[PDB]
Amino acid sequence: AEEKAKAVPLIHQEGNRLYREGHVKEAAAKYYDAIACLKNLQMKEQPGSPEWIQLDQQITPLLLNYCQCKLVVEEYYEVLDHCSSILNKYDDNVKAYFKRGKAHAAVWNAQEAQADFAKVLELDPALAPVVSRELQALEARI
Amino acid sequence: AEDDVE
Repeated sequence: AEEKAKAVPLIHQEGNRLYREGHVKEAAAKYYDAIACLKNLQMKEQPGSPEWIQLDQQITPLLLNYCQCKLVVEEYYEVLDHCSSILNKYDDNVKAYFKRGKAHAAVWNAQEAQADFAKVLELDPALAPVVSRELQALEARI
Repeated sequence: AEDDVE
């Protein structure tokens, strides 16, 4: 397991390449494998320790990438759960609020979406144009 | 972008 901490950045990079090329399903598989590596390393660490936390933080963007792939393939249940897990630890994560909001909006949880999009707005005001758009689209279906 | 990957 430990020898594969070196593999993670390369897997991460290949997943990104696949994603941007439009191979979203294959990208998700790459992200999943990268996260699995980090989780295996994290299991050897005590929860709440510096090393556990560092790995947890290396997992976050990969897990959000994975969630982004799930949004594209219209699978919302895992996005909601993974974003919620991230946000229950790191409640300032803008990307997690945004993706969870997208997923809430896509499953007709209009109120939970608005709440998440408000948090995006609160934490990164530069995203106001996008949030306004998401909000306008929610209101349109009201 | 918010629909890109990190």
